[PDB]
Amino acid sequence: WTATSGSCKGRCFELQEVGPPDCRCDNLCKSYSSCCHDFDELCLKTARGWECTKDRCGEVRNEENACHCSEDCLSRGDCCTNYQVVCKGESHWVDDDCEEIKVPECPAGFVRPPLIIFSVDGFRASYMKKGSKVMPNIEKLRSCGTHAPYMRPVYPTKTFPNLYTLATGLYPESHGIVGNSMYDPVFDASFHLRGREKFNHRWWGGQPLWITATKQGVRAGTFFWSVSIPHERRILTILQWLSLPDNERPSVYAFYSEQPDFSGHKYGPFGPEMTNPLREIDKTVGQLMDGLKQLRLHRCVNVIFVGDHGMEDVTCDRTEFLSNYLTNVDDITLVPGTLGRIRAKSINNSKYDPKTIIAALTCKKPDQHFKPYMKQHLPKRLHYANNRRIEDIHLLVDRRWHVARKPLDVYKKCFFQGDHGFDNKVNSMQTVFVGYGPTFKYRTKVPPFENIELYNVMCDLLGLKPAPNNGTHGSLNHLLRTNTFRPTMPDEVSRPNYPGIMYLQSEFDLGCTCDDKVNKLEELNKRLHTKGSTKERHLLYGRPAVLYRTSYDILYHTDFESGYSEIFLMPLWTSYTISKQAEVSSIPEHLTNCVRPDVRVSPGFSQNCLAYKNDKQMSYGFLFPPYLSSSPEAKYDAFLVTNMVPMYPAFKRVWAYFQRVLVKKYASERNGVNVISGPIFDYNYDGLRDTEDEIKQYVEGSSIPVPTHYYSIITSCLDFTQPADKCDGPLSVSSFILPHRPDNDESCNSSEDESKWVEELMKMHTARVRDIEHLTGLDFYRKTSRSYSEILTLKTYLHTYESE
Ligand SMILES: *[C@@H]1O[C@H](CO)[C@@H](O[C@@H]2O[C@H](CO)[C@@H](O[C@@H]3O[C@H](CO[C@H]4O[C@H](CO)[C@@H](O)[C@H](O[C@H]5O[C@H](CO)[C@@H](O)[C@H](O)[C@@H]5O[C@H]5O[C@H](CO)[C@@H](O)[C@H](O)[C@@H]5O)[C@@H]4O)[C@@H](O)[C@H](O[C@H]4O[C@H](CO)[C@@H](O)[C@H](O)[C@@H]4O[C@H]4O[C@H](CO)[C@@H](O)[C@H](O)[C@@H]4O)[C@@H]3O)[C@H](O)[C@H]2NC(C)=O)[C@H](O)[C@H]1NC(C)=O
Ligand SMILES: O=C(c1cc(OCC2CCOCC2)nc(C2CC2)c1)N1CC[C@@H]2CN(C(=O)N3CCc4c(O)noc4C3)C[C@@H]2CC1
Ligand SMILES: [Ca+2]
Ligand SMILES: [Cl-]
Ligand SMILES: [K+]
Ligand code: NA
Ligand SMILES: [Zn+2]
Repeated sequence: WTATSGSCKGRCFELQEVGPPDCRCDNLCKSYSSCCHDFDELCLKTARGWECTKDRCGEVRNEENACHCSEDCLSRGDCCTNYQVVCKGESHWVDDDCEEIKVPECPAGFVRPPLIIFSVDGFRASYMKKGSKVMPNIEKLRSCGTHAPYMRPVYPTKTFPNLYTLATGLYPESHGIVGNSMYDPVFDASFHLRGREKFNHRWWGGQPLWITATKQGVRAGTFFWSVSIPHERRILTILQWLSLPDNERPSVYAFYSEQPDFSGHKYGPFGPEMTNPLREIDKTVGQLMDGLKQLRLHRCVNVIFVGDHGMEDVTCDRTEFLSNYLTNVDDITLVPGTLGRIRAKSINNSKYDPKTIIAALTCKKPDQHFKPYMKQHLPKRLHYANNRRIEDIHLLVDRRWHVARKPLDVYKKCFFQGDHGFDNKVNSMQTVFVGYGPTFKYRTKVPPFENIELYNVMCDLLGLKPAPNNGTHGSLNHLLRTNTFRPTMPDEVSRPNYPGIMYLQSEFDLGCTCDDKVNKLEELNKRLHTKGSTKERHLLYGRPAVLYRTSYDILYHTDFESGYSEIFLMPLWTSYTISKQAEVSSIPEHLTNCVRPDVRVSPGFSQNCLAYKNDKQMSYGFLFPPYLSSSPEAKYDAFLVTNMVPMYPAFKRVWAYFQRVLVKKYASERNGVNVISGPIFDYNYDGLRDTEDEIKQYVEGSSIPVPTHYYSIITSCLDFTQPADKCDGPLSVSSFILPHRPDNDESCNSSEDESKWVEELMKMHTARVRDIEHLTGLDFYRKTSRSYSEILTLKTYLHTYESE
């Protein structure tokens, strides 16, 4: 209810939203059915089109016109965008050579370059190249400004999660918009595209850019447009606000285009009907730039051209049906499509069982086009678990596919040829980024990056301090000519101890046994290895900093260095370099079940073999792999109890293959590698290092905590003609966070040889170094010759394993 009796005279696209029941004249009024009676007439004028003509030139103003071609239009700020071109012999912005914008070239009384954020729904990354012929305005922004070959969306790659990630710099799990569709069990409410509930404020967490701006005294232009306001009118309105007096003019503006997503759904990402929507978007950008140029603002404003996700080929026939797997189909609720989320239809049904549902959904058909997960077992890179709105059971759907509950759903609810929502590493889900203006670099291509990063940069562009977020601030400094953010390294909280030899062998009663009984040339030599004489070789980038309060030791050895935790009874990290020439050897049998006391570490701070013997499910592995020891004598070090970690037999198959085969392979392909491995404990799946009291599982009868995951960080020279250990320039990294699981149900091929499936598993759980920092509270690459910004970029890098 509004007294829709009031008027919109001199209120058209008012910047503050007014309190019902007085009627509203803002760009959002329709979506709340609250516009004044006269809104359409006053604010949505259409008369005479969107363009001047030779004969409308110098005309007498007629207020009914959509836009003006009279002399005064300029001062008034309401000409058609093509006025100067038609009436004053000016050229279109697209037809001008580009010229470096070294400084903001702004009208007097602008305190900062304005930022215009132009967002295009479903604009797949490859459109920049594949549609380059029909998008000349966008092509000029791209090639003249700063661009990435693509931008990585967040999962799920849907419109609401991604737009709200752009606004906030947060993962969906933190900002709370975890899908286009959602059930919040605490509110007992549902969120849907259709309806009122989505307008309620309790859905939207974090602090979006417009709120950050207001709180800090930067005026923001209402970001949101009622769907039936046509594009031309959005543009003109923005150009209007830009002519406002200094004290009322917004500094930041948003345009949203429903295209090309809307057509891409109907016709597929590359349907022949896709050319026109791309031409129309380019024309809109052309109108913006021509209008900016008319106001002499085209070398003053920073423009960001950004998509929320791409678009994949998806059809009705590529549907998997849960009713083909589950006998109990009507006792579950499915959130369907390009992802699945399952819960109990009724939480009074105590006979519902997630374990049995997971099992009936696992590896059932030879080419199953979805894989079920407990949310906490999803790839950590997705950051999709720590929200009560995310169901315990998740289905990751193959690209090109849909999951539905029953066939009735798919034909009693083909229509569509395109969809999106899949895993965010999927090529067809990648979207765009272009930045153009005084603050962005000129003719510069930057590497791909993730959209969680942009919030920080839009804050930089506006001189705002960002609210706490998931971007890594400074990792996108290389996009910017100035306004860079110069972060310092987090300070180390705990300093390590460096223990010497303090214990006698016979003080250890651990049930551990080792067959190990054997000069001065090589007795001084082992001692210097233990003092750290090869640390320079195996610790290339400094030791990681521990960013929390704890008690740990640095342990030096011939082949590897480790930071051993006295609290968790194992290393936090283990570091070693494997050169291109290194050789794999086997574990001798006088050594197979050997575990040796470490005479630098008390019995009390050590694991014991007995607990592994008692624990019928749990076994153990090693962080530094004995396969890769440098000499028979060094190989004993690999068997120290301080190199030992708890491992399920199922997981050891994974680990042994990685250590025995893949590490050498990466050293061959990359010209040496540096490896840092270690355990992760994330029992509450928040993406953050657990404290000791969060640990849910210990090796039977002991205090040895069981990791949920195992990481490795594999670094080399980007220029691979130099060995990892003598690298003159930038670095190259890949990492993983492997789930530590008692079975291999995740890999449907796992009863075959590891060469068939282990590597694919690792690819799926590829990670950013930054993900591993959050999960461990360590800070890596402390001592390089590289700039800190270049290091933040490296730490945010993700090796996706998709082709070109
Ligand atoms: C991505 O970046 C983000 C942003 O930096 C990171 O998320 C932050 O992580 C912090 C560490 O976990 C977290 O800090 C906690 O905040 C609690 C108070 O928080 C409120 O106020 C803030 C500030 O404005 C607000 O933003 C929060 O908003 C959340 O809550 C509502 C949902 O109800 C949503 O609208 C919103 O979307 C957001 O939800 C998300 O966050 C929460 C956790 O805050 C999740 O549970 C949700 O699922 C969702 O993901 C809040 O309204 C504060 O109480 C916490 O402190 C407890 O724990 C410590 C123990 O050491 C103690 O010091 C405190 O006293 C307190 O303990 C007591 O209560 C305990 C819990 O109730 C209880 O167990 C004890 O017995 C104690 O008595 C804590 O400081 C911060 O809020 C979020 N922020 C956001 C926006 O998400 C994120 O980690 C990054 N991700 C990665 C991978 O890096
Ligand atoms: O005004 C907006 C809009 C803008 C915007 O910007 C944020 C900027 C942040 C700064 O940086 C850049 C962005 N944030 C939001 C919300 C996140 C706050 C909304 N919208 C877009 C969304 C909905 C979907 N839509 C629809 O039909 N689809 C429903 C969902 C969907 C899907 O997933 N595929 O097709 C569809 C079709 C109707 C409505 C259109 C108008
Ligand atoms: Ca945790
Ligand atoms: Cl969804
Ligand atoms: K065992
Ligand atoms: Na399997
Ligand atoms: Zn869509």
